[PDB]
Amino acid sequence: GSLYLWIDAHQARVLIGFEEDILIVSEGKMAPFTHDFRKAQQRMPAIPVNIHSMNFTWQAAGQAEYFYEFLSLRSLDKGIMADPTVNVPLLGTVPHKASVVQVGFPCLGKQDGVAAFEVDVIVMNSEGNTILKTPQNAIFFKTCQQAECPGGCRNGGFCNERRICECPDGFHGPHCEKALCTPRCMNGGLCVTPGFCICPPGFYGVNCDKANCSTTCFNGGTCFYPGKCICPPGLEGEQCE
Amino acid sequence: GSLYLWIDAHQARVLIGFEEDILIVSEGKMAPFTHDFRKAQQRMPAIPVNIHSMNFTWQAAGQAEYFYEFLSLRSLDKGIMADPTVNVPLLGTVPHKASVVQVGFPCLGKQDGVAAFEVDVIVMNSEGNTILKTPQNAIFFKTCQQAECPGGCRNGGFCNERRICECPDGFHGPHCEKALCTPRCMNGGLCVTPGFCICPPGFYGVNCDKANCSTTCFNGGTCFYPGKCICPPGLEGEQCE
Amino acid sequence: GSLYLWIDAHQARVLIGFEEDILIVSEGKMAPFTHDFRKAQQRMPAIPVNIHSMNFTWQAAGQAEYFYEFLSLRSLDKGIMADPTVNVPLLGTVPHKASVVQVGFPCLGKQDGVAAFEVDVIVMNSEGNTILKTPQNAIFFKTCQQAECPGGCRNGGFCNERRICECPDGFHGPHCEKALCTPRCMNGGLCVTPGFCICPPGFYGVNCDKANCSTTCFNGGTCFYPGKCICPPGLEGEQCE
Ligand SMILES: O=S(=O)(O)OC[C@H]1O[C@@](COS(=O)(=O)O)(O[C@H]2O[C@H](COS(=O)(=O)O)[C@@H](OS(=O)(=O)O)[C@H](OS(=O)(=O)O)[C@H]2OS(=O)(=O)O)[C@@H](OS(=O)(=O)O)[C@@H]1OS(=O)(=O)O
Ligand SMILES: O=S(=O)(O)OC[C@H]1O[C@@](COS(=O)(=O)O)(O[C@H]2O[C@H](COS(=O)(=O)O)[C@@H](OS(=O)(=O)O)[C@H](OS(=O)(=O)O)[C@H]2OS(=O)(=O)O)[C@@H](OS(=O)(=O)O)[C@@H]1OS(=O)(=O)O
Ligand SMILES: O=S(=O)(O)OC[C@H]1O[C@@](COS(=O)(=O)O)(O[C@H]2O[C@H](COS(=O)(=O)O)[C@@H](OS(=O)(=O)O)[C@H](OS(=O)(=O)O)[C@H]2OS(=O)(=O)O)[C@@H](OS(=O)(=O)O)[C@@H]1OS(=O)(=O)O
Ligand SMILES: CCCCCCCCCCCCCCCC(=O)OC[C@H](COP(=O)([O-])OCC[N+](C)(C)C)OC(=O)CCCCCCCCCCCCCCC
Ligand SMILES: CCCCCCCCCCCCCCCC(=O)OC[C@H](COP(=O)([O-])OCC[N+](C)(C)C)OC(=O)CCCCCCCCCCCCCCC
Ligand SMILES: CCCCCCCCCCCCCCCC(=O)OC[C@H](COP(=O)([O-])OCC[N+](C)(C)C)OC(=O)CCCCCCCCCCCCCCC
Ligand SMILES: *[C@@H]1O[C@H](CO)[C@@H](O)[C@H](O)[C@H]1NC(C)=O
Ligand SMILES: *[C@@H]1O[C@H](CO)[C@@H](O)[C@H](O)[C@H]1NC(C)=O
Ligand SMILES: *[C@@H]1O[C@H](CO)[C@@H](O)[C@H](O)[C@H]1NC(C)=O
Ligand SMILES: *[C@@H]1O[C@H](CO)[C@@H](O)[C@H](O)[C@H]1NC(C)=O
Ligand SMILES: *[C@@H]1O[C@H](CO)[C@@H](O)[C@H](O)[C@H]1NC(C)=O
Ligand SMILES: *[C@@H]1O[C@H](CO)[C@@H](O)[C@H](O)[C@H]1NC(C)=O
Ligand SMILES: *[C@@H]1O[C@@H](C)[C@@H](O)[C@@H](O)[C@@H]1O
Ligand SMILES: *[C@@H]1O[C@@H](C)[C@@H](O)[C@@H](O)[C@@H]1O
Ligand SMILES: *[C@@H]1O[C@@H](C)[C@@H](O)[C@@H](O)[C@@H]1O
Repeated sequence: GSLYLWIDAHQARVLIGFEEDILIVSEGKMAPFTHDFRKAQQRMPAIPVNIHSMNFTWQAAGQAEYFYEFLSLRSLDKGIMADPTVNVPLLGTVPHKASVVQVGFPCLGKQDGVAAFEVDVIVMNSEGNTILKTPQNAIFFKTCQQAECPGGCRNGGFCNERRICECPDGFHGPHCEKALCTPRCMNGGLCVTPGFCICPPGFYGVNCDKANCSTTCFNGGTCFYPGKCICPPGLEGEQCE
Repeated sequence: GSLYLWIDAHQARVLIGFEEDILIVSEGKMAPFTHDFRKAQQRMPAIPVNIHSMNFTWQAAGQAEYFYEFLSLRSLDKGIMADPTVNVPLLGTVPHKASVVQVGFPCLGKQDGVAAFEVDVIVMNSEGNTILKTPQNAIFFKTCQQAECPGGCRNGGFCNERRICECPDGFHGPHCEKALCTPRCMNGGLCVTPGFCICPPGFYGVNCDKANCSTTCFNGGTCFYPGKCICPPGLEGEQCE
Repeated sequence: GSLYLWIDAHQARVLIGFEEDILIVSEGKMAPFTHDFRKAQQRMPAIPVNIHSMNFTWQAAGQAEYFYEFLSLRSLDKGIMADPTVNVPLLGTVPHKASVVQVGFPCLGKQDGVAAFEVDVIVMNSEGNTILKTPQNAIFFKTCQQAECPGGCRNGGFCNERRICECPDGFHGPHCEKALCTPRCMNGGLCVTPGFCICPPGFYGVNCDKANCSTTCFNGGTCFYPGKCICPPGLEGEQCE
């Protein structure tokens, strides 16, 4: 094994208070506290009102390729909290360089109270086998407080106690209406001052949605990178044969 | 070679002032200033009163496994400074992910003056051979100033100039008596708000001391991880045969 | 591929404003915005007066060795801006550990206006073949404002709006005349309080210029590390035969 998934010391100081790396996956295996995942589910409280998003660092150190897939990112209480977001594309290859994953919990602000959610993700080997996964029906909670802003915050903005909208990347102003780029960049894209979006590897366009493949995937295969492709059971190889 | 041991730029700014990575081990070999280790021992002053602990970053980049062992962490002047500590278990495998090692120098506060210490550590290959090591009888110094606190600081706490105890992880209050978890977490464990300890890989329990092994080590062999085990000279393999 | 060249999130916040990793090279291939390098050259403005230097992070994750060579670092407008600098030696091996490259743009302060420059660099494989390179005649710009200091700043120091010289590493005072070490450390060396320079791997001396080689390179070969050596076309191997 070579997979490492953890929380950085800087993020750790906001959530727990202790400035240290919180290891989740080490050498391709889950941390000792994750074995009894359910006993760990109790020892985890609802995400506080102050914590809006969470930074999860990951990397495949070895020469071995590892693929990830976010199966379900559903909010069970849609009236309070909107479906949780990721600054990474749902399906893709895990980087060999230490990279941060921004897991955003969007509270609507219209209703007060604690809202539940699902975060289902699978990690697979080059052969296409699930090694590390989210144990069946994982439910995590997030506390959302009611906050009213004059006019209302647009494009995933949350109203602060000082009645000022907290605008997200590529947006600014009082209601977050003044945008730099015309379409907002997706899959982890970035808008420069002139405009447009700096597209992540595997995507191109204006919003970074169009994806090219050097090798087309056969027999109901999903392409994510022109290097490697996921194959259904019974079919093996590059083009799934 | 693939071993890299260095000091991070953020730590470097506190000790030297210059914000840059201080490389010690590069590509499995010691840095040019370490060759004449003794000439480097002069150019190193006593650890200042303000610097309480030091952060040492390390990682095995290649597919090759590397094992470390802290042989001796003794304080030669026990009346001034207590034996230096490490937030890592004495024996173990060096991570493939960039990880920080907190080397704490505990000044008792009862006596004023400079105290000497020993930091002996060995780095070994998969075969079990010492490649990188601390050259024979390494003596480093730490300046400790006398500071008196009303009542006295407990559980490795040092009294500040403002007469307030500097409580360590898992402890708080005026004398550091108010603890979250009942036993303090060891080997790099972390206590959550409810309690208990988030155990590091290779340990389990309440204080993270109990260690399990999938393969038992024969002929006087010490187990640290169920994957690999250290074997004495003459015996080679997984179970030491 | 295994090469990764990017800009760190902390540096990104100063230049663009968005705190996120700006990927340039991913898995040995250039980022989607770099393909039409010229269209990317327009979307890049002149380096602002406030930004004096830029931090570029890089690393070769795989067991594969990668060599870099800074071919040209020329300032086309020598009257305004002096030739751009790098805290890394021109020719060398790319680290397997995440390391920062300080690209300094030295404005002379004598003249006001925007100055152009060239940054040519090549990345090669173990066989000695250029894989990733700077596309032909790359011209980037830097805005330099006129600032006068009483006496004048020495050893690459730039005068601030408060008329105080911004002294570089190993220098301090009003005109940056008071130096710690007598010769200034080169190739990424560091001067301690007593003096001298902590030499980077592959260099030794007082200024870190003298380089040793365990294997001498034949038929017009340039040595950088005693492990690997660059060979001209027609000759292949360790000693270039
Ligand atoms: O002096 S000011 O109070 O007016 O602030 C001037 C600086 O505002 C910037 C960036 O401020 S920063 O975000 O805190 O660094 O421009 C940004 O803010 C202005 C509005 O100023 S205000 O104080 O926030 O209202 C925005 O103009 S507008 O959208 O309100 O009309 C800028 O949007 S735009 O770039 O002009 O499209 C906004 O830029 S950004 O969206 O935040 O990127 C700086 O201008 S900047 O450096 O071009 O970004 C100003 O610094 S400056 O030295 O005066 O230019
Ligand atoms: O408003 S206060 O001055 O009273 O400070 C309130 C916040 O104190 C916290 C954390 O403060 S922090 O460490 O600086 O962020 O609780 C922590 O401090 C209190 C005592 O407050 S005091 O000002 O430091 O004396 C401790 O209570 S006690 O130990 O003194 O009785 C907390 O211990 S305990 O969690 O209550 O067991 C101590 O928590 S911790 O040991 O530092 O983890 C915040 O409470 S917290 O967020 O639950 O940690 C308070 O913020 S809050 O919004 O008012 O709750
Ligand atoms: O109390 S003071 O205002 O005098 O500042 C005292 C501290 O100055 C240091 C470091 O200051 S720091 O850089 O901000 O941390 O020494 C450094 O500054 C002094 C001059 O003080 S002044 O206020 O900047 O003028 C320099 O002396 S001199 O060069 O002007 O004669 C030091 O150079 S030298 O080390 O004495 O050669 C300069 O050190 S450095 O070049 O910046 O490394 C601290 O001394 S230090 O800790 O040895 O570096 C002083 O803190 S202390 O607790 O008073 O010693
Ligand atoms: C990368 C995408 C997948 C992963 C994406 C799916 C998961 C997405 C949701 C994860 C976030 C929800 C977990 C809990 C977050 C949290 O806030 O932790 C609870 C406490 C918080 O601390 P507190 O009780 O609020 O107190 C703070 C103030 N004091 C008193 C401490 C000073 O903090 C703690 O004590 C423990 C925090 C450390 C544990 C966090 C990790 C838990 C999530 C495990 C997910 C891994 C499983 C999936 C991967 C196989
Ligand atoms: C990871 C466990 C092992 C390793 C654990 C064993 C070692 C544990 C003790 C290490 C710490 C003791 C070394 C020195 C620490 C120190 O404070 O450095 C002295 C100077 C400090 O600077 P100063 O003289 O106080 O001045 C500061 C203010 N100015 C004026 C600069 C602005 O700073 C410097 O100029 C040089 C600092 C950089 C050198 C630090 C590394 C030295 C330790 C080498 C250990 C490696 C060998 C063992 C591994 C093979
Ligand atoms: C490592 C040595 C080689 C590499 C060394 C050779 C290159 C050396 C020069 C590189 C630096 C020059 C590039 C541009 C630097 C820069 O300032 O970016 C322009 C804008 C700046 O933003 P701004 O327009 O000033 O606005 C800031 C305030 N706002 C309004 C945003 C809130 O920022 C941006 O919008 C885009 C910034 C991100 C792009 C930077 C990378 C461009 C350089 C590519 C070089 C790679 C090619 C060579 C390697 C194959
Ligand atoms: C650096 O050391 C400080 C204590 O001096 C510690 O709080 C901090 O978390 C350490 N940095 C890292 C990355 O662990
Ligand atoms: C596909 O896109 C990648 C960048 O993501 C590019 O390097 C490659 O050349 C493209 N292939 C084709 C056929 O366009
Ligand atoms: C980033 O650049 C600044 C100078 O602008 C430098 O002081 C800092 O140390 C650099 N960051 C790193 C990690 O080197
Ligand atoms: C030993 O502990 C590890 C976690 O450190 C666990 O994954 C493994 O299954 C355990 N083996 C046995 C036999 O309990
Ligand atoms: C950590 O999360 C914050 C938002 O809460 C984000 O701004 C920051 O850039 C993240 N850190 C990294 C390295 O991405
Ligand atoms: C060459 O220098 C390296 C350090 O850069 C050193 O380890 C090696 O032993 C030296 N070889 C000779 C012959 O001096
Ligand atoms: C991607 O995964 C493959 C297996 C098929 O289910 C496709 O329909 C899907 O888009
Ligand atoms: C671990 O190392 C082995 C070689 C033996 O010395 C054991 O007794 C020790 O605990
Ligand atoms: C290093 O590169 C080799 C190929 C020759 O051009 C030498 O002269 C140079 O210094």
